[PDB]
Amino acid sequence: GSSGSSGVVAPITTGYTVKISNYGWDQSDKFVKIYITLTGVHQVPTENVQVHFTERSFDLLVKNLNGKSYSMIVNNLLKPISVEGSSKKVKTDTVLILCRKKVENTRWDYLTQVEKECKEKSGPSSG
Repeated sequence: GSSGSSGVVAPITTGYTVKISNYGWDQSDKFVKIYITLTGVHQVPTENVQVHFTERSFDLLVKNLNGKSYSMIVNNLLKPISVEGSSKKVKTDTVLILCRKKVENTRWDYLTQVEKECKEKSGPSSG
């Protein structure tokens, strides 16, 4: 084998992505799911939507959207989640992010720990 050759110029095509600051999320004694408002995400292919689930985090990318691209990643989750079990969904002008609950019957005071920590600055940290 081993055979190929080509070279063409490529103009300014996409690249940058929007940062999803405001995003709705909810948790229930069973599983975790997030709901973001993205008009067009229900029109874009699953190829433009790249999301990866982890043990305590989850990344979600969104390219080619409403005349732009959006990105959403969460690092440090109050509680762990099941990747294999974790799944992603897309609703009308909305993106769903099903995150399996590593342990059911649990409450999430905050999507992530960061918020918590910050939120709870002067508290019973030690002990």
